Order: sequence, then C-alpha cells, then structure tokens
Amino acid sequence: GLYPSYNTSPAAPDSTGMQSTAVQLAGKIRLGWNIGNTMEAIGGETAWGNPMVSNELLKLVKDSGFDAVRIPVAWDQYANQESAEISAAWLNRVKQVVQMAIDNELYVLINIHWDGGWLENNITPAKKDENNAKQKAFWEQIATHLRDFDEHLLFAGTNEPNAENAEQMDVLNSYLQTFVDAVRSTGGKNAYRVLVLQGPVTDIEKTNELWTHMPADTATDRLMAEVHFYTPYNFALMRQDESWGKQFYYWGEGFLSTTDTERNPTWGEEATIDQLFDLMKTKFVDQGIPVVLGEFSAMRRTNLTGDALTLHLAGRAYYHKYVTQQALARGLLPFYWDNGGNDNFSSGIFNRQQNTVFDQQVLDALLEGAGAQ
Repeated sequence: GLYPSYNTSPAAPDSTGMQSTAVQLAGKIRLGWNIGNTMEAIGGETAWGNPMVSNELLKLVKDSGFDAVRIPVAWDQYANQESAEISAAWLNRVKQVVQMAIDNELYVLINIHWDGGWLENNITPAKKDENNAKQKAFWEQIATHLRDFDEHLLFAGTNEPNAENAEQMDVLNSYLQTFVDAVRSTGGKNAYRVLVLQGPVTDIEKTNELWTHMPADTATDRLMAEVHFYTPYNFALMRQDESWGKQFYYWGEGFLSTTDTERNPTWGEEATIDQLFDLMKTKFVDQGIPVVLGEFSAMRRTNLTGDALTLHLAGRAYYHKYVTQQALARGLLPFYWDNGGNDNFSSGIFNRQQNTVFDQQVLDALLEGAGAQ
C-alpha cells in the first residue's frame, strides 16, 4: 500500500452505549451548531480568527438550546505526507474537544472538511487510488483514536465532495465506501457507530440526480445522508452583484421591500425550499434514512443601513426559522453554519472572544423553528 496500516489495535465489537438505530438517534437531534472556521482552519485552529474551542463555548452552545455540534476538522496539514501519519498532538486535541462536547451532553459530528482540497476538489479517476489510500489511513487513525466514545459521537466521511457527473459520483461512492470500511475495521464501538455520508457537492438537486446507493455496511441501520443548503445563494452568501445576477437583501413573504424591489428575490422563496427538501424526504427519509442538513445560514448584511437593514435582519431571521422548521417537518436535521464572525458578511451568532450571544434575533428564530421557543 501507499501508506502503512493504522488499524493497529482493532477491538472486539462493542454495542454498549450504541443501542440507537440511525432513525432513533436522529429523533434526538432537532438543532445543531457548526464550530465553523475553527478546527478546520488552514494554518491552525486560530488561523481564521476564532479562539481555540473551549468548554465555555460548548456549555454556551448547549445552554442556548442546541442539541448537537458539527465540528469541521482539518487533517492533511497535520499529517506526514510520506506516511499519512496524523500528528498525535492533533489527534489528542480533537479527542479533547469531542470529550468537552460530550461532557456538555451534546451530540457531535466530526468530519474531514474541505481540508485544503486534497479530496474535496479531487473527485476524479486520476486521484481515486491515492485519495482512497489517504482516506483509509486518515479514517483508521481518527476512528482508532476516538473509538471509545458512545453514540453521542458520529462521523462524517467528507464535507462537500465536488462530484458534478456520474463519473465523479462513482469516485465519490468509492471514497465513501473506504470511509465506512476504515471505521468499521477498527472495531469496538466503531462496529456500531452512526456514520454520515455526503451527497455530491452536498447539493440537493445533484444528489437527487446522481446518488444511487449507500455504501455497504457490516452494521445495520447505522447510516445517514448529508446535504447542505444555501438556496438562494443570492440571499444567503453573495457579497457583490454579478453580470448574471444581483444580491438579495430581503427574503420571506411579508419581509419584502416595497421601495428597493430589485433587492427582493426573483427565485428561491418558500415554495422552492419546500420543493427541495421534499426531494430528500422522498429519496432518503421515507426510505428509513435520516438526512443531516449539515450546513446552512444566510449571512448578516450589516453594510446596509436604516429601514433596509431592519427589513434585511427581520427576513434573515425568518429565513433561518423557515429553513429550520421546514427541514425538521421533512426529517432533515438542521445544523446552522456559524463562522464565528460578528461583522459584515458573517454568520457567528456567538461572540466567541467573550462567550456571549451576539445575535439573539437569529438564535430566537432557530429555536422557534425547532419548536424550542
């Protein structure tokens, strides 16, 4: 093999604290929070402006009404490029963060994120073999090191794998199978752990078009699918007008501008959100496969001013409430994308520097959406 085996201590299978099926575990999660721009940051945990994950942050996330965290994690930059050995200090750091989250009674989804793109931007026949070898080596290590956590810990094999056609989807299916095999090979509680597999680009329409099967699993009923959501992009993330379209500042029936109508959406309103989520209910949920809505948020436009800003913030809160509520009604588990920022074009709802709530308006909307307030 390209790399040595990192399945060095496989353990007898253990179902202790692993008694929930995927469907049962999904029923315990109504609202999640991503620790964005932190453990996945290129250059290190603080490189993208957030503090190291703290117990105080995880206590505040739980106390604020979240049931779960999604923890984007980088790995490649911590690995020896000859051996694929991940730094012991980094594996211990991730284990410490998982332990703190579980100490605060959160469910935890750990992934390999974009991670500088080694996998994510390389869903190609040319990279298939070398990426399967690194996927296997990395997951053997991650799974071995985190093997003793109970079913509060879930694994997600990839983030937003760039598969745009059937040929790339076949490569992605292989990367997902490698993930499952590697985790299961380590035994112990990893014989039973719920694993989460990503649709192509985590895009609902591409998933609907290209996805055909889950990986084979030695476990039964321990898999979930994952999609993300930024629809409509013009509202949620777009930071400048383009030749092909304009930023929307406003979203939601009864949160639309009567004055600057050109900043209201021309597509991607409530009916489209329902339509897209129904595709996933049809394909996955109503076939007994829960869906993790692993990443969604519409960024704050604090570069607006006055009545326009007020109207923007009211429709942004409504967008988050609507997405959360409509996801849950259709069996998608909503995980809010928080990049930690509190300035323009950001998504942090907490002030991470001081462990306080920065944006109670969006927090309230998420909790109302979840039926929590």
